[PDB]
Amino acid sequence: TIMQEVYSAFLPDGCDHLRDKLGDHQSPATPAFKSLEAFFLYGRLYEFWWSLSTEEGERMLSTFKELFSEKHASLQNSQRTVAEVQETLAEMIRQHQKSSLPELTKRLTEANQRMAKFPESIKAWPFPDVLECCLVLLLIRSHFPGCLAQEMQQQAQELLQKYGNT
Amino acid sequence: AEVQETLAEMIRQHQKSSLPELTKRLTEANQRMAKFPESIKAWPFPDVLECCLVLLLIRSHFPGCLAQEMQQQAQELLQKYGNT
Repeated sequence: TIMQEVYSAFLPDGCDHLRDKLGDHQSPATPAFKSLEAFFLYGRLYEFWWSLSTEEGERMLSTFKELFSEKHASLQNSQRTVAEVQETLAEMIRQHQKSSLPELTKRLTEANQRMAKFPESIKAWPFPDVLECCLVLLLIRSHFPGCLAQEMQQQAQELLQKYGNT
Repeated sequence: AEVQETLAEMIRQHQKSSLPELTKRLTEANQRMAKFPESIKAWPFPDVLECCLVLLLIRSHFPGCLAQEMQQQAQELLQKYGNT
């Protein structure tokens, strides 16, 4: 409600006004703007869920398709796995003080390689939680029987079942 | 030490009231200790497995370094002894 307030106050309309002038392949600072717009979309998505708990249907739901960013959820997945492995090793050191490794190292060597494969644009500029957004989209779709969200629901399902499975 | 604690707990449970492999473990551990010279036994040393764990933790913070063969040595030492 402060993330929402900033958008509602300093940019009441869409962010596309800031895209044509500079972000339309005019400056190398166009990726960061996307993140801002993405964050905006994220907030709007949550607002729609807050409305559910019809008028803004397929017309508005088609704007969130850019937010999924399959190439961007892998980064969050890798960071989460790396953080959980670091926590596991810290707990191992704590248990050694008070007193699975091969696959753990394979996971690390795949996650670090995947992170290195991404360019600096993805790593440097933030983004909202993609899997949480997919979960909220699925929750909203569950409240609309028979809509099926066309291929958007399929994309959300495959992104949610490919990365971050627990 | 863990086997001695296990036997002490067995005696306590007998007071208030796996052995073949335990004895095999003892007869291998005592033999391994006897095989070492007095230099290793008499003079202390920091916890090697904990040091390997800290090295792995530090390496996890550096992506792509791989520590060359040092990481491999730490991994094999950690997965060969003290596995739990």
